[PDB]
Amino acid sequence: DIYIPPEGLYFRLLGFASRQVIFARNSPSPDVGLSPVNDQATDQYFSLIYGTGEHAGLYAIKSKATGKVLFSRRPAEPYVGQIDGDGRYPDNWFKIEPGKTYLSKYFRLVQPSTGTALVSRTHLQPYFWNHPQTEVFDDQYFTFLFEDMSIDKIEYDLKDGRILSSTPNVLATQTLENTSSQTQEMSFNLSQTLTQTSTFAYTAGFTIAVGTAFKAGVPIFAETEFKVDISVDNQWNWGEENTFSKTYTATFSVRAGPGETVKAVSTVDSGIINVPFTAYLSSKSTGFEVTTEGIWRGVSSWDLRHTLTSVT
Amino acid sequence: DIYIPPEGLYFRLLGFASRQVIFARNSPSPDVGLSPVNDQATDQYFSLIYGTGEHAGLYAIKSKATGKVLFSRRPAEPYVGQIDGDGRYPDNWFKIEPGKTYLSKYFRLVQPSTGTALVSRTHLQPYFWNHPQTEVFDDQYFTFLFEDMSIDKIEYDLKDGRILSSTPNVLATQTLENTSSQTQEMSFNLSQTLTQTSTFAYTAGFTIAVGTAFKAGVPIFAETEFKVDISVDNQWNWGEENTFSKTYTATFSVRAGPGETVKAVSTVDSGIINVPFTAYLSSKSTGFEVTTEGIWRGVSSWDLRHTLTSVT
Amino acid sequence: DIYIPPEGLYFRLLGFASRQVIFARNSPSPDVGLSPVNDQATDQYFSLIYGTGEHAGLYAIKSKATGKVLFSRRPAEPYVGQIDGDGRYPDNWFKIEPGKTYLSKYFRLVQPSTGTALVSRTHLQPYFWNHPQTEVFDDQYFTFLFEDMSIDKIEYDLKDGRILSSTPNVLATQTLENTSSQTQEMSFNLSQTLTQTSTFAYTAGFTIAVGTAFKAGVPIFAETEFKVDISVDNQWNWGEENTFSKTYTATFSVRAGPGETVKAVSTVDSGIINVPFTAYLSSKSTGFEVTTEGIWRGVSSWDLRHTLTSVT
Amino acid sequence: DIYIPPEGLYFRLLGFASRQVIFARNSPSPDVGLSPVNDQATDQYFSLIYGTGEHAGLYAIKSKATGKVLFSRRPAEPYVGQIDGDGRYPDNWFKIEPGKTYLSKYFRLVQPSTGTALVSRTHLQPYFWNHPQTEVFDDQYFTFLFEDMSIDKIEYDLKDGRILSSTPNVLATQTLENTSSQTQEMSFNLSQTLTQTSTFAYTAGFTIAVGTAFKAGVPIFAETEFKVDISVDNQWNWGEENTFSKTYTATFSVRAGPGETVKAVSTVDSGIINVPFTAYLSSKSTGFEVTTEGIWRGVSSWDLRHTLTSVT
Amino acid sequence: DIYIPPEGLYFRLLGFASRQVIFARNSPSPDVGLSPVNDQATDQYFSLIYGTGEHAGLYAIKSKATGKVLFSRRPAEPYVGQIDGDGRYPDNWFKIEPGKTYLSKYFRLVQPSTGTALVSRTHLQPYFWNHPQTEVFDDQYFTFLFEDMSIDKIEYDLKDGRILSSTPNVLATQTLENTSSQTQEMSFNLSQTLTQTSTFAYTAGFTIAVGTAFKAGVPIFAETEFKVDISVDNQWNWGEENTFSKTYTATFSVRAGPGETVKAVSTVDSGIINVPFTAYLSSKSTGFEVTTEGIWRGVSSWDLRHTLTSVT
Amino acid sequence: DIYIPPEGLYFRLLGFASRQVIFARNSPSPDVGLSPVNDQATDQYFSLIYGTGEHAGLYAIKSKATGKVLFSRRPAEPYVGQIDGDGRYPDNWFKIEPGKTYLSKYFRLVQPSTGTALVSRTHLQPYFWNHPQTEVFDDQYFTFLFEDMSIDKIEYDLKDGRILSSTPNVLATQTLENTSSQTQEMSFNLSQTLTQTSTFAYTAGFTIAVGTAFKAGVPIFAETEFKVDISVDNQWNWGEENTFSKTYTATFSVRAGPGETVKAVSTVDSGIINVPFTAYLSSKSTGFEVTTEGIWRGVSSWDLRHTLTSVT
Ligand SMILES: OC[C@H]1O[C@@H](O[C@H]2[C@H](O)[C@@H](O)[C@@H](O)O[C@@H]2CO)[C@H](O)[C@@H](O)[C@H]1O
Ligand SMILES: OC[C@H]1O[C@@H](O[C@H]2[C@H](O)[C@@H](O)[C@@H](O)O[C@@H]2CO)[C@H](O)[C@@H](O)[C@H]1O
Ligand SMILES: OC[C@H]1O[C@@H](O[C@H]2[C@H](O)[C@@H](O)[C@@H](O)O[C@@H]2CO)[C@H](O)[C@@H](O)[C@H]1O
Ligand SMILES: OC[C@H]1O[C@@H](O[C@H]2[C@H](O)[C@@H](O)[C@@H](O)O[C@@H]2CO)[C@H](O)[C@@H](O)[C@H]1O
Ligand SMILES: OC[C@H]1O[C@@H](O[C@H]2[C@H](O)[C@@H](O)[C@@H](O)O[C@@H]2CO)[C@H](O)[C@@H](O)[C@H]1O
Ligand SMILES: OC[C@H]1O[C@@H](O[C@H]2[C@H](O)[C@@H](O)[C@@H](O)O[C@@H]2CO)[C@H](O)[C@@H](O)[C@H]1O
Repeated sequence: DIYIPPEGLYFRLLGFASRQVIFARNSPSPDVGLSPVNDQATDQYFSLIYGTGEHAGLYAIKSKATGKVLFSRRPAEPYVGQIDGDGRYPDNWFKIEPGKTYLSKYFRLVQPSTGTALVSRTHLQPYFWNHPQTEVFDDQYFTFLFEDMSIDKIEYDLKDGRILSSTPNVLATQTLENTSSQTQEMSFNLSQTLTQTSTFAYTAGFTIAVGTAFKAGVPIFAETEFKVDISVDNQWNWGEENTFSKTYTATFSVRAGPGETVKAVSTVDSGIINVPFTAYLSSKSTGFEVTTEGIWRGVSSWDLRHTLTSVT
Repeated sequence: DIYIPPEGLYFRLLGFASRQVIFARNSPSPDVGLSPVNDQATDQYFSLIYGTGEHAGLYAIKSKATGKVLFSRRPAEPYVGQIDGDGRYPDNWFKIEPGKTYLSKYFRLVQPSTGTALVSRTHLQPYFWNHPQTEVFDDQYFTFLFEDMSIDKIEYDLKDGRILSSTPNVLATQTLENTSSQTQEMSFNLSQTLTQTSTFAYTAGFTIAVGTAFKAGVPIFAETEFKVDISVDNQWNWGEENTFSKTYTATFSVRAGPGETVKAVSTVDSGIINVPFTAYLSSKSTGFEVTTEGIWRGVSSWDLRHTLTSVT
Repeated sequence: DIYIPPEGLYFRLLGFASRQVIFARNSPSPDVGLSPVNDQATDQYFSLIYGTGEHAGLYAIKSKATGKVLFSRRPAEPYVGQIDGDGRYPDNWFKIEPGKTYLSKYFRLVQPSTGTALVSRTHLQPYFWNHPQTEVFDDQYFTFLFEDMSIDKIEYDLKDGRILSSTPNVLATQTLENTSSQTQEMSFNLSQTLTQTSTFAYTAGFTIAVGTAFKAGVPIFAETEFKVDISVDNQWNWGEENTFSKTYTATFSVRAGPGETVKAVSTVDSGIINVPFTAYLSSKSTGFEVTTEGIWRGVSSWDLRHTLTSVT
Repeated sequence: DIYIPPEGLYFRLLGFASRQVIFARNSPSPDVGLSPVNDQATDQYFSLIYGTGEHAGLYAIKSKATGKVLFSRRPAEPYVGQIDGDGRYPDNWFKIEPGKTYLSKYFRLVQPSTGTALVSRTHLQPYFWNHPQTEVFDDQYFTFLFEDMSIDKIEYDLKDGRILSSTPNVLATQTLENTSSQTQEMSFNLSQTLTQTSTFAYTAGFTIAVGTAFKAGVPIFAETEFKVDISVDNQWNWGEENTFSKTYTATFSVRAGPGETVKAVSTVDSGIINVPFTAYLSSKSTGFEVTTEGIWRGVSSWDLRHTLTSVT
Repeated sequence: DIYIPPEGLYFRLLGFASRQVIFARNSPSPDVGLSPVNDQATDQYFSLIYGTGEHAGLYAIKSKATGKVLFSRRPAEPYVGQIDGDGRYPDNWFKIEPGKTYLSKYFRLVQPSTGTALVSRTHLQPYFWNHPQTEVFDDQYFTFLFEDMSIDKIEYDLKDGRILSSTPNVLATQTLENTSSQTQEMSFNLSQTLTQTSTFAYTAGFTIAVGTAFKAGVPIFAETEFKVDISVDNQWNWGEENTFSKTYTATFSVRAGPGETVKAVSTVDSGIINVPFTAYLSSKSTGFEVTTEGIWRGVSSWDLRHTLTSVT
Repeated sequence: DIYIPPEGLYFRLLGFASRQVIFARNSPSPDVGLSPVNDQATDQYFSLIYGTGEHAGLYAIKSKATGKVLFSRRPAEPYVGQIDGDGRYPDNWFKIEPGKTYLSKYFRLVQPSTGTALVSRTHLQPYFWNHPQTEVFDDQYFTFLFEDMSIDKIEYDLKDGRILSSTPNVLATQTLENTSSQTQEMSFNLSQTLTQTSTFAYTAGFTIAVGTAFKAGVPIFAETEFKVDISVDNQWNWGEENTFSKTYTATFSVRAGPGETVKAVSTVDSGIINVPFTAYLSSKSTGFEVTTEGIWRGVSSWDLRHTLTSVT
């Protein structure tokens, strides 16, 4: 079940085959066609108008540059183009038809009343065109390349945290020092660094572009509960594994007995952990809000422990 | 070691560079060339004929539409095309030469006796052509895009199941109720939902297209054994991680002692688990059978436990 | 360090050798001597008067029947007997000298100013007499046989309880019943009996006679704490091991899932346990109070547990 | 932070949009342009010259075939091409500007003093050209396709090994044999095979091409330490999960008691494990050295155990 | 609740005070009195006749030597003696009145209709006599010294066995031998001896004399069950702690791998254990049967274990 | 198997029945008889002369006061007495015949060639006499009351130590203190006292009198080994349970992290423990040496542990 944008949200239509994007302008001379992506060209941005009535479940595609709406039709030339009136004509309404396999993030834009499918290709002219819908070719598939969106907030569902694995890792055994009897002080220092892991995986909602850079706190098991470690300021990449460092730091002293040599074993539970979350985004142009649901996953550490003994 | 189809199995030849597929028809006028993929165009489907004798280890490429066989040759024009006789001529026999790195699912189709390599490109004409085999370019590489195949059956090798991790997850501690002494009944309810995981990973045999939708039971650890949970009816995607829900349900009652307050702790072992399997497929056009070996992998839960105590 | 009674507390003086008790009456004719024990003969009861001044650390022995006080002297006949005035004369003051080995609950009654030791024997006349203190014979040793004392109260020091051993004992595994699927009710019953143990061991204070019958609550480990089980009404014997029965009783039901056979494992921690205590006693004749400190020890059971599972 | 090659290291410049590579030759007639990749064409190889002085942080791009250096300029025709003098002119210096999202392994090659960006496209002529830098299109992005590099050595950092999970897997319980009493010999055999896993993941340094085939020892937990298993001779693929087999082999005998039936339980700890490492590479043409840092990850087994008991 | 013998069972009546035994003969001249114990003198043996009717709950004391029955009476001289007719006269019936404290294994023999108590003393004549029952002296107390009884059988209640403690004791770690690689044989020997413990404690039934020598099997925990170790042939002493030796013996071999040094750890669970039992006895003179219930207690060992590993 | 003294070791012969001791002097007038025990009267001390030749396995009883040797004979008056010549006559040789049950620490002194048994009684004259050996009475039994012996040394067999039980006892949980963040010092104090236990039980060798006071170190489990705690200076009593106190003392500090509240859990393993030993004694009069083997037993504590954590 593919994510279709609501009405206030802008996007590009990237063709599978052409690897190029639809434009709609007023001038210059060819008013619609294909172009290499330019993020700053308003030309290439479109939003949808949700059909109602008999058009419920269909969509018109409104140019942001121009305000006009796309059309696909067979007899009258040209077969595709732009036009006023927010879907006045039956030519402006489109069924979104998701593909399968390697086309499962792609979809057709079929206009049913004319039995016509939008076409995006570089091998043949015109590059942006249509085709009889019954004959399905790969160059009829499109994907959404959404407008740049800022990740305002990550809110974890900590109650539903989960430990998927757990093994003790001894950070520093050694740290054992002596002068048999009375004395008074033996001070101990702990500085050990573990490479932890972090992945923000899509689950539902808005499709954040893979690779998107952002910052956030990352989950942590305390002793009986999950919490957010706000200290960790690494740049994450949406949907990819990142690594970060966690340094464990402690100082503690001992000696006060008859005649003993102190040992200090500093130990941690490490293992895989995961936590659901919801991200909150907004359009950088507009302020328009969406959310994304996700599961966060990471190799982590918890329950720092220092154990003190004696020998003779 | 790449998977080469046996004789009854159909496929497209997608070019690395052209991102387009070979066709062979009788009419219209140019009888072989390149086209965007159309699953329903018989045109684009081919099977192999396994060379024997001096041609052992080589292959002819028979058009499904036409019945003719591909050829590559140097002096006589045109250099490539179609012809009768199931590899009558030495021009019809091809060595399949797998690439490396980003071309490791791709291969060349070299015809040795002419020292010639098949070419698939969009930058230069003719698009489908050949080239002297000693000069290796990226546009000589092809991959198999097999015909649509139905996944008839998944059969797990349960004896070889494996737990890769295990930690206790307490589903519901709380569930503790009281009225000090005699009474009679304290009933308890359990409804807790864990997000489980599922991945069907290729290992050997037929190369199922990544993303392929299907349904099956998914493995489970019982107490001393692996078994299949037939309840779970989610749509899987071959070679990708999917998530599903497992709800744990129980009702149990207690009180019958001197003077105690009952507690009920409902607990599960969760962790990663994996199980080999063999899938059985068949051509949707023909009925032709293959198998695929795979390892299934998943975050799961097992050994549901309820523990009852007392307090004063 | 032997227990010497305070001034309000009555006792008999049993001789090691004679196995007979001192009497002091007014009539009949021989006013002091030895007799077989008769609990009701006031004759045989004595209390001490604690020397002060130069007599500090010494004791006079006052007859309860008569009110007079014992004397031991050498030149004047008779060497032992009775007399008025609560230790008026130096002849009435005695050093209590504990024995060793088999005489460590026994002691001499030496009157230092005359250098004379009290004698209790059946082999030679007079049976109750004295002897030069420097020549030590076994028939100069005496022990206290205290008046009958009622055990009014046992107060345990529960904070200082201790588990000396712990092993799980499965009371009833079996208790597993089935009718594969839906149904609704599977009820389970638990009745299992463990032979527990109980010993009230002297530690300090008043020397309760070994074998003394009484009743009390007996300690128990709850989950995080020691408590007194008031239910257990067995007759104990001071300083001896007793056995008692503890029956564990529970009823609980289950079934509510897809298709499972329920198992129920009822289990306990058993092991040795011990708890300090103070007993409070009083004279049955008089009301005079003392205490005894002790450690209580017992094989016991704790943490009753019922664990419910499933099979197919 | 993208990996930029030092001066002795050769590469191709693959365009995002064109999916074609820059060439620079002396003859034939068009001396620079785009071509499909040919690994053996010196034509397509370039190294960088690190700007210094006012050009510090910028780079010239020297042709390996020709020795000349690339230029981008606006007024004078042609806008791009080749020229003598290792960056004599300001036209030869380039800022490398990494992309984001799907372009994060790609970068622009902007020549600042002319305000001009290099262009690689197939939709419009000339295919290799430039464009005003302020108007950013997708066809200005390039990635490095480095020269073939041999993996000479893998050196693990064994002290920093880590167990991320651990569960016991019983390989063979059964293996229990009998003839009640005296006899003498009961011999036992163990042959059990576990499918292990191996992944060499990039972390820092030189960007080894994903899929690169090589051989190496793979880490192992001994009892108190990580070590390299040199036995395992599988072909690995850089940055991808591979599987391999580990067979556990043992023979041991028993019987010598009063009257017992022997049992033998052969058991292993399995679980996920990971270990940092540094790889050492060198150019196949030149011998030029680089390194790559990585974390190795794998499902593994450790601590083989045989436990012998008795029955009657 | 003291053990009173049934009618076919013989005994001596030992006085607390006299430490001497009642006799009844025909000749010589004084026909009843006291004597030092002689096991072979029929003289000193008596059985009881259980009163019925109005004499229910009372007992006559029949001489084994003579067949006559004891009497106690006040007015007529002599006050005690012997007479024909198995309790014809009211003078022959006795209430058995258990003492307390140090007299709790002792009892009075009071003849109620005359209000008279039997007397056993050495300090005054006649030594065997009676006294007005209302005046209670210590020399009226008697205990049973039963006839010699053979212990024919011990039958344990194994289902009700119990582990009161359990800790692992490593018998022999060391036992580790090497010659790095191929070889073939490494044989291992185990001979380790633990001092075990054994106590047969009275619980109910016939009062076996403390110290009684006998032989029997002694309990043992197997793996899931208690069993009798028939091997152990030590002489036990009823009601006392005995020690015995248990030697653990095993031989096992190993080597068959790539390149490893074998270690062998031989280990046992030791701890306290106890088991109810019933003993079966019979008179050595007569064959007359009784039983005794008891709890057996012992420090023991169980679950012998050998664990084999590897090093490099 | 009773302990019979070697030739240099002195003793008294205490009669079971008489509870009196044999004397042999030169004057006054009756030269042998019975007397109440006087430790300082040389009169009452005897050693044995081990028969050889035909007298092997028999013993003469030499008076320490007099140097003469005991005799028992029938026809000639008096039947018992004293005489010169260290067993010149057959009248001076005695078989030691251990009793059973309550007489198992007692024995007869039978002189076989006259068929005569030594007699010790208070009920009949002469008190010290003999009797025809075939008629066995209780007043023919004797026990050894050895001369006062000093306990010079206890040497434990530490390698053969054993833990019979083990449970963790938390001494002080609480000890948790806070001031959220930076600060620097949180110091912790531990003072907790456990009542331990100690019993020196006879096993073999010289029969140390029960109750004998002495001092020694007492065993202790360290971490991997038994050792002697020389600190513990309580007075022990041979063959009886004693109690002593063990105080555990420690001081340790902590804080040095981001923002945590420290907790400190001080814990010990407690449980029963036992260790074989050999004691070395010597005569206080003479210096004559013996040994005693024994098992020492005690409730003890070991492995002191302090565990430090964190909270927010
Ligand atoms: O899916 C689009 C296909 O277009 C086909 O081209 C058409 C052309 O657009 C139209 O004008 C027509 O009259 O002739 C052609 C054939 O119907 C291509 O053949 C095909 O490759 C697809 O791109
Ligand atoms: O790998 C195929 C290469 O083809 C080359 O083009 C050839 C052309 O096909 C042929 O007719 C010849 O005579 O001239 C060209 C050069 O040999 C391309 O140059 C190359 O880019 C590859 O596509
Ligand atoms: O410890 C008492 C001892 O008494 C001794 O008897 C005395 C007797 O009492 C006294 O009158 C004296 O003059 O003669 C005896 C000897 O001194 C016993 O000899 C001794 O057995 C103890 O009982
Ligand atoms: O990023 C490169 C873009 O080039 C544009 O084409 C230019 C052309 O190269 C130049 O000669 C100019 O004078 O006219 C065109 C428009 O400025 C394309 O329009 C664009 O698609 C990009 O490829
Ligand atoms: O419990 C027996 C007591 O007997 C008392 O002696 C009696 C004696 O037997 C009787 O003949 C009587 O007439 O005179 C004595 C006093 O009543 C003892 O006095 C007492 O010691 C007990 O043994
Ligand atoms: O075991 C000793 C027994 O002695 C018996 O007394 C003897 C006495 O010693 C002796 O002189 C003899 O002639 O007459 C008595 C009977 O044989 C006692 O009868 C007995 O009680 C035991 O003490």
